[PDB]
Amino acid sequence: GDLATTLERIEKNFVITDPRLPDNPIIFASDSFLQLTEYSREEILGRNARFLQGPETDRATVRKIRDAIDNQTEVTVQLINYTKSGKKFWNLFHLQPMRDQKGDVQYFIGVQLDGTEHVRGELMEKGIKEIKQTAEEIAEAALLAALKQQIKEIEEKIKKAEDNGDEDKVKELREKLDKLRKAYLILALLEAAKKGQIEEVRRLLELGADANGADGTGTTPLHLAAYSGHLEIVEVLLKHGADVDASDVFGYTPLHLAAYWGHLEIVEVLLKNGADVNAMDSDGMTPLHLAAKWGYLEIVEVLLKHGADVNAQDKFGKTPFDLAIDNGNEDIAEVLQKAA
Repeated sequence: GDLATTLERIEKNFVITDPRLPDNPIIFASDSFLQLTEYSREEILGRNARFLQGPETDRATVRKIRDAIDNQTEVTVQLINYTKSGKKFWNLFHLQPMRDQKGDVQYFIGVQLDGTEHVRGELMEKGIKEIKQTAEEIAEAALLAALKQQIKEIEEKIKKAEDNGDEDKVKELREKLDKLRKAYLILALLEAAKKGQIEEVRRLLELGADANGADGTGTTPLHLAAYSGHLEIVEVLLKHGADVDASDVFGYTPLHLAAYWGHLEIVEVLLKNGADVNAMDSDGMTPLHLAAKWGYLEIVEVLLKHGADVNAQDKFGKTPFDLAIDNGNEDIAEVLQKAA
């Protein structure tokens, strides 16, 4: 529906199927896939994908696919597949279920790697990372389309109630909505921020998106923007009052991520907005430990302007000076002496 709209922004080879409809038919096919298979939406959608198979198609592999589908697990296979015309091609394809149908499996995602020639080794292991991560992407898009869909429906159930003059049921839904909708803007913001979409971050924050919405891992929009080196987004997120010292699972504040990845300008913004210069991660690494270990001298110099404790230790007793020495960053060690 609206599903079928953003899915076209994803210019990669894949399909989606619904295991809840019988014989698990294709509900979406990408332009890459339709071009490659010499088919059209009309002649494949609502159809089970075994039409790809032929005599040369490895029957054991088909059963590995069957089994993964029935058991709701992922699976990565390479095998021979057939165009409309009967042209054989190598399909290196990843299958993964889309979960959270109330914490469940509602869809299967099948990402094929662009290629008709049998791939091998680390050429192949890269392509597997690619189509694995292409599928992560689609799960994200598909979830949002679903939450968008529920909000449409609840808004219509309000109207129905509003006209029945059912004020007690109008407030019982308006409270479900607000929950579901906050939840949406949180996911839309994390992804807007990942992709550095500065206008969509802006647009969202102004619909009252929670700038402190974490993913599962305590990863906030600020962590993503810091990781990716998106300055204008880091700045706007601080303007809408996002916690500059959000930790994740791992102990990482955005200042840790900016340090690891050498985003100097973003290190500066964070500090100027009151970042805990001396925040430790779960391994007692401070941002100074990280800039020193990985040889980001300018980031070391900026950290020290704003109070970095040069005597701070990690769970191995090492100071930032001790790690510059261990990584042969002689220049950085010399600065951590001139401030020791």
